[PDB]
Amino acid sequence: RSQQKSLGRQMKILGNFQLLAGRYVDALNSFVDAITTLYKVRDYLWLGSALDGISICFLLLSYRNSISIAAMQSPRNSIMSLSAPALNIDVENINLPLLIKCISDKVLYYYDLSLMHNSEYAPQVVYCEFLLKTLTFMTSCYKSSEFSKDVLDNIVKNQHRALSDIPNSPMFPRFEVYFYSNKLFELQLKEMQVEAQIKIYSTMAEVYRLLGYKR
Amino acid sequence: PQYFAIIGKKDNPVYEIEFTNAENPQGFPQDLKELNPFILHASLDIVEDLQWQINPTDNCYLGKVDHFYGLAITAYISYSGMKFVMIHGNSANSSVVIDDNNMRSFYQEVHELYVKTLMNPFYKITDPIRSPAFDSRVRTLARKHL
Amino acid sequence: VGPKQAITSEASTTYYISRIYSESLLFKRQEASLSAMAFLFQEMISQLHRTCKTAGDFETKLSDYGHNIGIRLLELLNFRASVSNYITKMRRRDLKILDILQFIHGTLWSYLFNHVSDDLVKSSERDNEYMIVDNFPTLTQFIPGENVSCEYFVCGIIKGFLFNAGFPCGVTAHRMPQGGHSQRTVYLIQFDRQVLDREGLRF
Repeated sequence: RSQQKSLGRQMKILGNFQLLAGRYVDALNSFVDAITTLYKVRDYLWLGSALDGISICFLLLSYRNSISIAAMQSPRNSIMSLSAPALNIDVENINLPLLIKCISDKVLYYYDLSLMHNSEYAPQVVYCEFLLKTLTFMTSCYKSSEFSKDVLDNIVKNQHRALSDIPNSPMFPRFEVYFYSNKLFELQLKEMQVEAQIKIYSTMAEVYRLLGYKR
Repeated sequence: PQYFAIIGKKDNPVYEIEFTNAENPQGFPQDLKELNPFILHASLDIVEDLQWQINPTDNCYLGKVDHFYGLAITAYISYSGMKFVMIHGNSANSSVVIDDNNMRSFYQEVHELYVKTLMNPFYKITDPIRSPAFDSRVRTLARKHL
Repeated sequence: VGPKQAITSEASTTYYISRIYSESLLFKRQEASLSAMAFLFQEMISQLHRTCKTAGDFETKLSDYGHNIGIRLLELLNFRASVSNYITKMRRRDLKILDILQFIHGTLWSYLFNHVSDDLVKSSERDNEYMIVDNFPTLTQFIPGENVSCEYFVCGIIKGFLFNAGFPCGVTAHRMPQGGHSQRTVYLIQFDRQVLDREGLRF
């Protein structure tokens, strides 16, 4: 299990590092200091996609339960960012769809569909984080919460699919299961930190005011 | 620990009442104020965007509809304008029990008590009911179906 | 359960059957003469020409009676037609406009005047306007209807059949002798744009 832990920590750090260090703002593309990245105008997370693909493969082969949903977070962030915004119709997510076949939530071929599917997959994997009983991000090691990361997980979910139901029904509509699938705060939420509560209630209120559900 | 409401068209409660089982002998102490209009105000929101469509052949009765993080709510929509809401549940357990047909024989059964009071031509719309008899009737009509 | 007071009450562990006044509500039949109700309507219109200034305010001060009892006739006419009270079910509500103006056409006139108004014509040029014609209006047949201000009992009574139904609606009457049936009155009703646009979301 030591090989699984070593590969887990190295793959998570390498996935986040090559994610944030490829195409951070690439509309001027200062090509000097090309050590850590390609950093040209055509450098949009392609090595980050290959590294995240190998990272998700080695994470599924590691077999974690707590840190393993961060691999799905990395692949979902890859297929969101480098296969939506600065995509230029590349969308190289073949091993990402292979990991969707292997772990969870295959069989989708659209924008705002496979992202929702892999978000459900990562939510199910974080539900499968039953009891890690340790410290992984070591900002807090005795008074911390798996609540404090799971609220950030589903608010990433809520901000990244609640806008797709355009207030004006005709444009891009789906069924109003956003409130139905929004009632998921069964957890206690009694003041781990006040600004987490403020941003969670600001977004939870703002989506109801967006969808016209005032009360 | 049961809480009845009849809430009107311009958000006014034309009849709202609580009662308690004596096996609880009180009702929702310190929770009786968040389980009031705000939860019911959002219940008006969900029956507002649930009535006007055909599809989420019994258009009036709707059964259990939503759930805050302590209990769950039920509903009924009449074509008089009014939207009947009963709020039930012992506060210790998460009360699951929706009988769904015998308390369907409450909403169509309390409906006529609203009908005969609406047929009082001195009684207007958008004003509450201080009947001393129709509120004593409904708890005994809830003595049929607890 | 007063507005001033809270929703407070007592426990369920007794049985207070001290009740006074609740009865049946069924379709009774007693069928008074048209002369009696015609005299009732007659002295009502006499009071309204006494107390009111001009045309349009008198038209509103006639249609308010229809708005008083239109809600009342709506809910138990529906509770008798689409449904003591050993109740099977209550059937479907208003789906759209064209079932609820069929519901005036089906069982409002035959609740009131023992027949059916002869047409429920969807208009040619527009869709917010609709038009129902009664052929020989029953409760105003004696009044010489050259002023058409005397049939706004029934424009008031159908507006309060649709204001509960969620369709706010300008409802007018005109009278036009299109047939050998004389003095037939058209109730050209309108709507507002918004529940027409709530119909106009999907139709």
